[PDB]
Amino acid sequence: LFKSNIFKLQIDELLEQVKLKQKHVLKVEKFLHKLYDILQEIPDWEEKSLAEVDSFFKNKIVSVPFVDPKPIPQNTNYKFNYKKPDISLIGSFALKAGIYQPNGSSIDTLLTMPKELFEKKDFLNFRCLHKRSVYLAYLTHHLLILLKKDKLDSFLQLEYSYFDNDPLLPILRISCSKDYNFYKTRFSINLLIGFPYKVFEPKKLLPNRNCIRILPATPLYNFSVLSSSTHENYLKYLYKTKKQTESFVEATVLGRLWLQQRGFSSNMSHSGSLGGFGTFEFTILMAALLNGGGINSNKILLHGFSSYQLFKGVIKYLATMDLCHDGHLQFHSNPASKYIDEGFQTPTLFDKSTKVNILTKMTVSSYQILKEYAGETLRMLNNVVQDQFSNIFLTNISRFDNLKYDLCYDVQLPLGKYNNLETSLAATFGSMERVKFITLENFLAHKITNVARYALGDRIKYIQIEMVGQKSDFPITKRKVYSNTGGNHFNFDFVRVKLIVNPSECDKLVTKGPAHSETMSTEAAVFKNFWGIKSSLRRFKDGSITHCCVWSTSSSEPIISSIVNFALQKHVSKKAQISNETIKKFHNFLPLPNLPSSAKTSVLNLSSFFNLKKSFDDLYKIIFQMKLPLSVKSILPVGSAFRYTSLCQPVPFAYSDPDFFQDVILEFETSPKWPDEITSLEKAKTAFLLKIQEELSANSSTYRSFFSRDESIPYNLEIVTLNILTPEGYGFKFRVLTERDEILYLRAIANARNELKPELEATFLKFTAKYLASVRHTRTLENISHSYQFYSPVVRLFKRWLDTHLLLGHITDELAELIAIKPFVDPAPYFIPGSLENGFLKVLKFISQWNWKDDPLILDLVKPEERLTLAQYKGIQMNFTNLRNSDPNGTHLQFFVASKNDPSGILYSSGIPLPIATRLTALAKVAVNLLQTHGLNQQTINLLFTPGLKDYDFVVDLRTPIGLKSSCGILSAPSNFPENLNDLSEKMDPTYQLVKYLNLKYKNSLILSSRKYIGVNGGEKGDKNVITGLIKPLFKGAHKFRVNLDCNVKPVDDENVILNKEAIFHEIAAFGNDMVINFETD
Amino acid sequence: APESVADFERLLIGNPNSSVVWMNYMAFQLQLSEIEKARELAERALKTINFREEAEKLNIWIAMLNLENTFGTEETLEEVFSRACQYMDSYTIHTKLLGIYEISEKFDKAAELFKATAKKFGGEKVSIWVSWGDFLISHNEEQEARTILGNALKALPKRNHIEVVRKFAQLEFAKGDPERGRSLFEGLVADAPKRIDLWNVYVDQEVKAKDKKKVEDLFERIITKKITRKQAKFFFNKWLQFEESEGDEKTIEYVKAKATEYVAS
RNA sequence: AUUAAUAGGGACGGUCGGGGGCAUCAGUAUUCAAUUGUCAGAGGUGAAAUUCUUGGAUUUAUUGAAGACUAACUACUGCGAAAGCAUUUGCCAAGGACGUUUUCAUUAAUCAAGAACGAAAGUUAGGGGAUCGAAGAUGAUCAGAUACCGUCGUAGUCUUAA
Repeated sequence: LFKSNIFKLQIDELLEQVKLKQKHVLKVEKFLHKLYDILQEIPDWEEKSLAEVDSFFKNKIVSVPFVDPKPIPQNTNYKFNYKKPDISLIGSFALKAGIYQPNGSSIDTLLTMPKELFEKKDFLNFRCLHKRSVYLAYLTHHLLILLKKDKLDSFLQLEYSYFDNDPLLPILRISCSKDYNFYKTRFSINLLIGFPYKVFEPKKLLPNRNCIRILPATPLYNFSVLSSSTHENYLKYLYKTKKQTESFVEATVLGRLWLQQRGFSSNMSHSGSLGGFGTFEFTILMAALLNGGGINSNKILLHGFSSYQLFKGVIKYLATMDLCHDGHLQFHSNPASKYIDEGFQTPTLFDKSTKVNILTKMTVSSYQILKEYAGETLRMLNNVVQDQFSNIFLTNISRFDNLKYDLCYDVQLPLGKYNNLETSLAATFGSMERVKFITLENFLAHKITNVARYALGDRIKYIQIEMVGQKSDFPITKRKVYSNTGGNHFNFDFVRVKLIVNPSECDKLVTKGPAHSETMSTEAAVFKNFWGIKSSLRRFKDGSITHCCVWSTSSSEPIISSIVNFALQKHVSKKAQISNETIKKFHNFLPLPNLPSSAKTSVLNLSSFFNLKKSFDDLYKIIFQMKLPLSVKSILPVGSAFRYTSLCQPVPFAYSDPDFFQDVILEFETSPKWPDEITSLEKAKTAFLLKIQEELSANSSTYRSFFSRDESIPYNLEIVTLNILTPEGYGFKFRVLTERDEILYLRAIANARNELKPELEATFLKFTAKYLASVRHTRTLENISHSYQFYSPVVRLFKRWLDTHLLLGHITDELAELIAIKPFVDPAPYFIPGSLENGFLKVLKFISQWNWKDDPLILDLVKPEERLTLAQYKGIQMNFTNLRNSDPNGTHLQFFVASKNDPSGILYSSGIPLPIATRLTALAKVAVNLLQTHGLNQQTINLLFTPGLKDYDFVVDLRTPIGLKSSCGILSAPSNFPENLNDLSEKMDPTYQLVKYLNLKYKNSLILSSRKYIGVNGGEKGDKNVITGLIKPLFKGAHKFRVNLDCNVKPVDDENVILNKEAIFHEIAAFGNDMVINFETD
Repeated sequence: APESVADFERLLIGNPNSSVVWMNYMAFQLQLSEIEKARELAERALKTINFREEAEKLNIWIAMLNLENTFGTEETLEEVFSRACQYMDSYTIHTKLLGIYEISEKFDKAAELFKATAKKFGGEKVSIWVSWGDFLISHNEEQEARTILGNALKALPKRNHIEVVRKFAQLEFAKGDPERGRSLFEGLVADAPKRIDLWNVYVDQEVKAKDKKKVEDLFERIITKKITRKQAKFFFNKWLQFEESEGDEKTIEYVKAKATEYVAS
């Protein structure tokens, strides 16, 4: 009851957001009274032939919008005239479904044609359609004479158009430009002309029957023929269906809200776009759902139900009851709906009384694409925790082609004129091919979608071939939509191929096919022709035999990036060039790992990372069964290489990368004899690792040994990290753990006073995220990436886009990886993340509108259908509202990143300064705004890795002694270590510890941020960096006489002290005197 | 009809013992793709209905199971099963489940539902054995029903032997092997030729297979058995009834001469 | 406010029972099937007969499937309204005895009428079969119904001995 009532308050208020006033409909219907009066004086002329029609209109202003093919005098026997038609109302304003929209809409003022003006043979040879193209220009010829005489044409204009973006019915449009003034309502009047109800035979105008006899089945040509008669009877159904349901219009408004979010409307989809089923068909489906819906005409939706029940059930019927390849929908307007379990390889919504397909407007490419969003939106009505009203319609899903899809390429279609298509394309395009798909915009639209269907197949989730630059408008003094754009004579500039790829098959090299035999089978005939020399005989691993094709792997593009150029080369256009230059340079921003087949390694190739997990498992294999005084029970690494969170891919013998040694947290048996002192705690566990080193030194000469202290724990200086590098070249930093670590931390908090309790708590969080909650996040890090491996391709590069802009020095990699993993578990309203370009652009838009004060981060570590419950996630909401009492603007608690394991929100994002977080969002605001304004290009694509380092009182440019890019395992290498292992650190990043002391001493007056990965972020040499630093706001004013100001300040008077920048610039300069190259002082 | 969230709930104040409203409400709740309000409805109608109404209470467990048959889970339909096995009878919900699994297109679990109910209600009840008999011969497993029918003679006492072995015969005469169904009638009439309760149910079913060669042969030999006058004249009335339906009035003519001469003594 | 029947209901808490409903797990004993070693008998009887038996009857051992019950411990032992009641353990509800300066103050005693639990039992052949009527043959019903709505009619309903 809370899933409906909280939705109903989100439905009733949202319908009030788009509340159309009665003032806007007043002058719009009163202008129709000036339209109905002026049309009532439109007289009928005399009947004339086809030849006399072109004689009267060639010297007149009005011209006939004749569709292809135009009429010819050698085949024209009948006559043509104009008549006084019966105008009526249809659509949204006839069912009271209209609402306020800023972009505007069309008011479907229907004009029914006279029945006596059409012959019995009107349905064939385009006879009645030749009457409608002549009478619509004739009615525009009479009304423009009438509207000029009423002097309204100063702000009113007339032009040509088409109904529902279908070119088979010429129509005129009336609007208002900037008593009868409807320019304040912004409603356009579509002067639609329809034929009389079954004036031709509806049984002869079914889908399987043809009306171009010169036959093959014309499902789309009969769709424009038969549905021209159903404008009155089907509207009479939804007129009475509005009276039987209290929330028919309210749920169709939310149906109009949900369908407009993903690009679905009454625009046609066979012409190379997405659509064909929108507000018109959903209100028709709501009439079929409120009049039955079962397989034996049982009920699917209720009549007395509200908007919360009718909106969710219809789209779930659009998701769970198939209509494309498995079944079909039935309807009857003249008696229940009963779903037919046989499909026709397309969308087919059967009108049994009217014999026309109500789902004929959508093609096979646009039918299944809405169903993947339908099951996504119906699952949002099934969730019992999250609010899903804003996730449906108030979040625009149709903004960018790189957002809702995985990849979109610009394949220019320089096809030229229609008669030159014998040499332009490989296809034979004649009159019989142009019988049902007569418009040339539709003919290559499904052909290239089918040619890509053998190319990709199951490598994507859908197919969308988009016609970019194609409009629907024309002048009434012109013939149709003609253009000289793109060097061609088509109804588009070019075409773009868009698809959402599934990562488990999008980069497969072995293009699978059917089995071989003694004779070439019919299933093997098509695949052999489609590949040719690319098709060869290749056997399986278990002994099976089939015809298959091997592809080429690359580190900049997937396997389908060649096949989108391959399958478009053969059967689409020999001169068309398809290329995806956005995701090509995006993969070049990642680190190129020094391994074999590095340029031949796709983004899905994670074999190099798991091969480093083999050596550490071989390293732990000598550790686990070894006898010590204390036996081992836990041998696990919490490093970034085993969690796929390292910015550098794990290459052997790589000493220069900061993520070289994958961190290890190990545990011994339960022991009360551990000492209860902090210095004695790490003194004892290092002794058990000393004998474990003495077991590794005795009979394990393949692996090396060295010791180092980990100073990442504040106030703990007794800890020791065991560094063991194996014979292959992979090293691990081994640290022990027991039950005394959190014992010494919590006893340090309660015993200490109210003064020093905070810093020993944050240093306890340093012992929590590294020892207590280290393996807990490391278990779910490798686990849930098995549902979307593109998170491991993105979050390694999203930090690489963050490390280039001087952000790595203040935030940990876990909170950076959980930021890019928010569009994986909660990808709404977009699709599943499946590429590095899709993953980075999802993080670019989500971190832009990430207001850290009002909404915190609670991302479920759950695989595809382990998450926190409704009572548990509301407890995570309790951490936000109580912390915002003393930290309301995000100055003391900004990034609340929480999950099921750590609902405190401040695990990896506590102790960080707020001002770097303000630029972390500002670099997410300006980078995403540049994509929609200036477009997406490689000038802007590498610009996100280009920081200007402005707003800086300090900017230090430096250069190190040894360039260490090749030493870190980055192929622009690492083969062996030295004889003594102490000399291996001479090729490390010297600015890592040089900036580590920078934030250490001068924390109270300087804000030190720098790069920790200098090998990839140095350019060519792999040793260059830059540090941006800002002064504090409290030390920007004069501070009085005190001892503990902790600021490197000078004398300004006998009473005040101020931080003089002269010694402040030299203090970081005299430390890094060997690295002293340049320093900017303002 | 009741088609709103407020509509069917108001009828519960007027009709507390009516689970038929919640039987349409669970069809009205789960039709909107949210069966959690439909699983709430079968839970609510259990605590709203009167406990003296057993026709709606056992059907309430049959409603939540049949909803679980298409739209449920693996252990959720079984946790509702053992809840009905404590609040109500065991095998009567399982014989409901055997008919439900007959519609659920799960023949493997229905084979398991026939065997797991055979441990509980196979030894004492002769009812579900013929329910396994009709389900086997409809799937054309005629010897499989004949295999456990001998186990069904080893299942219960001597009173259920004349009851169950008759029940396998008319189940086979309908949809199975009627020659072994008549051999069961040949067995039940050779077991007791003085009990006409097996031969008459044979003579009703043999004249339901419309074989005048088979029926009048069992009619002529039954009059020469241990039968009294009422089983002589009225069994002739079944003979004149069978000879009427066939199409030869010669056998209808001498059937009154065969019975009246036998009474002449 | 006359007392709180060493009347009674009701309430707490410590107990206990082979109590009953459901469930849990454990135990020997039995039958049938798959199958090896081997047979002049095996079973039964006062002596026999009968029964199966180089169709291996019969003994041993193993596995599967199915049905029953808690011997010795174990009894003049408790419990259940009575009938009845025994492995380990639970769920739900019932109960002997217990103590309250706990609560009510007769709410209390026997029961016609009238209703609830419930110990044993359905076999052989003779006649009658008027009535009824399972077995089955049947037209409707609900989505589906071998049930509720209508019919013929078998065994039986009446009696005869074991």
